[PDB]
Amino acid sequence: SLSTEATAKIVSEFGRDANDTGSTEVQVALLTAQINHLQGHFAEHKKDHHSRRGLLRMVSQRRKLLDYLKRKDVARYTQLIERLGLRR
Amino acid sequence: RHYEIVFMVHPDQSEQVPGMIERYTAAITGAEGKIHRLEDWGRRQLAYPINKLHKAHYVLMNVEAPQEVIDELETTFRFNDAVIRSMVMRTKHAVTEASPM
Amino acid sequence: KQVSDGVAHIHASFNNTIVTITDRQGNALGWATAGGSGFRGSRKSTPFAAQVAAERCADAVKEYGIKNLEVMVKGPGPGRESTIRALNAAGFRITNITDVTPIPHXGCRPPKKRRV
Amino acid sequence: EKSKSSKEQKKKQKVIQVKEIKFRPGTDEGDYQVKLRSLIRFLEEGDKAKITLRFRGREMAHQQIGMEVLNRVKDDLQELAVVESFPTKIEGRQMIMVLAPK
Amino acid sequence: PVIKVRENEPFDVALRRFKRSCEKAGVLAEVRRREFYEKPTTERKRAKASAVKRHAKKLARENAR
Amino acid sequence: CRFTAEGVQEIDYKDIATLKNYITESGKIVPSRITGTRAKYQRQLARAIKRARYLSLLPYTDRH
RNA sequence: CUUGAGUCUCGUAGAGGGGGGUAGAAUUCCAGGUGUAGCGGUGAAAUGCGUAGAGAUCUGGAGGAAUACCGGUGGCGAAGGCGGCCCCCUGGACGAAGACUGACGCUCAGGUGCGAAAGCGUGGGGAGCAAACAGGAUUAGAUACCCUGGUAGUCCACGCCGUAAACGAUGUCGACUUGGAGGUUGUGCCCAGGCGUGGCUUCCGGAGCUAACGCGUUAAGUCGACCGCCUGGGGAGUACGGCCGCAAGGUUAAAACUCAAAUGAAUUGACGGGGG
Ligand SMILES: N=C(N)CCCCNCCCNC(=O)CNC(=O)C[C@@H](O)[C@@H](N)CCC[C@@H](NC(=O)[C@H](CN)NC(=O)[C@@H](O)CNC(=O)C[C@H](N)c1ccc(O)cc1)C(=O)O
Ligand SMILES: [K+]
Ligand SMILES: [K+]
Ligand SMILES: [K+]
Ligand SMILES: [K+]
Ligand SMILES: [K+]
Ligand SMILES: [K+]
Ligand SMILES: [Mg+2]
Ligand SMILES: [Mg+2]
Ligand SMILES: [Mg+2]
Ligand SMILES: [Mg+2]
Ligand SMILES: [Mg+2]
Ligand SMILES: [Mg+2]
Ligand SMILES: [Mg+2]
Ligand SMILES: [Mg+2]
Ligand SMILES: [Mg+2]
Ligand SMILES: [Mg+2]
Ligand SMILES: [Mg+2]
Ligand SMILES: [Mg+2]
Ligand SMILES: [Mg+2]
Ligand SMILES: [Mg+2]
Repeated sequence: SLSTEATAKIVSEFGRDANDTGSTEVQVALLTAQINHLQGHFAEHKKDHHSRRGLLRMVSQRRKLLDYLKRKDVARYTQLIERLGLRR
Repeated sequence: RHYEIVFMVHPDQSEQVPGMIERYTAAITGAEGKIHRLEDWGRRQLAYPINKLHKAHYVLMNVEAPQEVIDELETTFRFNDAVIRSMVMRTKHAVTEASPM
Repeated sequence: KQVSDGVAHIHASFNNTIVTITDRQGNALGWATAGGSGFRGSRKSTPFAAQVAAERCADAVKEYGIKNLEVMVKGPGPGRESTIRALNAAGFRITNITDVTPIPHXGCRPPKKRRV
Repeated sequence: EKSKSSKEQKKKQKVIQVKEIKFRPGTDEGDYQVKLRSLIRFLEEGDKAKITLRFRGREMAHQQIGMEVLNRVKDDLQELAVVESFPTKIEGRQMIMVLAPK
Repeated sequence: PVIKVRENEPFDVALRRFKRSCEKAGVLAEVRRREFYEKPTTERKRAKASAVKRHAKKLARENAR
Repeated sequence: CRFTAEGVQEIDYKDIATLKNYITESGKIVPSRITGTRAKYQRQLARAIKRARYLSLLPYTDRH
């Protein structure tokens, strides 16, 4: 998991306040961090199928949140994908 | 990370122990590591023969140290053929209160 | 040379009983099976056939002049209790009776069950 | 001492045993051919073969039918075996032929 | 099981002590169950059987008021 | 159970006096059925004994 | 908009997963010491092993595989499954109080992944066990059941295979509807004990449901959303074609023909090399 400090940073960088843990940008940011972190784990540990299932639900939850934001407010969507460096 | 090391020494080399205690505690404190407890119960009778011995010298150390130094302390225990056996555990908190030896 | 204190190893299998008397250091003196004592087939796996083998082993160690014994019994077989009683009657003082049956703490896969 | 050894060397000769095969008057071709392969095996291993043939009820009326089976067996195992006791009459409700190797 | 013969104790009492000590340890029951291989499905079936018994006894005991 | 009554938070691999109350003469872990130990503490107690056995503070078997 | 669904904070339990290390016990083998005629095996035997010294006992070594006791209708996992101890990397669940986002949800044809054991390919490894096989028996026969051996395999790495009574023979998600006795894991309050409140789980049973057996808040009850599947027995999960696979084969899936049944549960007998 992501540390208490690494979390607290991303809530500040992307939140609108630092109580703002809820917002779609924060949620997408938190997920992007942990997805990127785990790319190292599964490079070595290629047969950790049980953990990989947890990863794929992070990818799935992010895709859903992004698609919510794309149609709720396309301005905020295009900012977020460039900051975090997401293709789609 | 709060660790807790026990190690046993060949009872012949029981006089290298205060040297070894110094050598290791140095490496802990020489990487921003505390020593929340150290004890030396000395020689006691083994409950079963380890490589033909019937006694060995016990040393407890509770510690708070960075990851990698504990790895280096394990590589030492291996190659030092005076150390018959060792055990590095993790703990949640630091332990200071005395053991029952 | 005289010994006085030795050890009596009882190997009590389901099909046979062996009885060896040794010294303190596990150097052997003389032995006796329940197959070499007449009984053959499934006769040799009785409590009685063990008693005889014990008594025959007692008389192979007459010349060593043993008085004290320790008893190391090993197995599930019929000749467990009766082998010890026989060594008592032969005049040896029995200091200590110890079970030394091997149990693996797991180990190796045993053979398949017999379909009978 | 031992000599048991020498007994084992004496034992690697042979002991002849008698292998009983039982036919019936009506026994079909496939089932005959199975029982023949049993006899060929026994004889090639150097064992005697007690070929029986049984009758039930009114099969005894047609004794000639049973006889031809024993004759057929004999002529098929002619090269492998010799006859030792080719039967004459129905003793009981049975006829017994005994073959032997070579 | 190790049973030292005690002072002025007869052989019979010490032999009885050896039996109880072996009974308590369960030395022979171990040897019996390790004589042949029991595949895991079989051991699970036996475990479930004795569990139902243990329960069924407790019920019928208390269900008899 | 003792460990509930005393309010024990973790059982130690070094408290050999206490651990000796939960092994047999042969040196096998006693069931919780017998002792009355709560199941959480039985699990801790079992880990402790196996750590003690590694450091030769307790015997594995009585016939070492 | 906050009630469904999420995010954050503090904690808790766990054989959840991947990697590395290590411990004790046992089997086999090797090398010595003591010792001497048996061992081993069965219903009964024999094959086999032993005077080139076995088996037994003791000491030392070698190697592989699996973790006694704890251990539990105990626990964790989507399922398959997961059990010595220690470290490293890592997934999910649950509780308490708040704060935050603001319907972001549920289900899913095609698709994609995971998937016991056997099996396949290329390299390793090989204690024990053991298809095939060899010998010894039993028998009317005995290509078996029993005995002595024993190769693939079982183990490791990487790839393939994609099936099982892969079962709760019970699809996923949500709401509602009397009770009793337990287990396991949190938590509040009062004073260990008492009184509440969540999660998971085992057994009984009420209404209701059901052909019956039974199920019964963990529904097979009362409802709503979406998916999968059935349409007499055999022929047949077979043929042909397609797709997939190195192969073994898997998957999708008919028809002619033939029969008047086949089937589920329960009832009364009789029967059992079932029990009392
Ligand atoms: N009543 C009897 N004749 C004998 C009763 C059994 C023997 N009694 C014990 C003898 C001493 N103990 C032993 O020897 C140990 N056991 C063995 O080693 C024999 C095994 O091999 C075993 N399997 C033998 C068959 C038992 C049983 N048969 C069956 O049940 C099966 C089907 N399940 N077959 C049949 O029933 C028929 O198809 C054929 N029967 C036949 O023709 C009979 C067959 N030719 C036969 C077998 C053994 C025997 O001594 C004498 C004759 C039986 O009732 O015989
Ligand atoms: K060492
Ligand atoms: K082999
Ligand atoms: K009824
Ligand atoms: K096809
Ligand atoms: K039809
Ligand atoms: K009856
Ligand atoms: Mg589960
Ligand atoms: Mg974790
Ligand atoms: Mg396999
Ligand atoms: Mg292979
Ligand atoms: Mg074998
Ligand atoms: Mg076999
Ligand atoms: Mg299927
Ligand atoms: Mg299953
Ligand atoms: Mg099942
Ligand atoms: Mg099904
Ligand atoms: Mg789904
Ligand atoms: Mg019910
Ligand atoms: Mg129904
Ligand atoms: Mg097909």
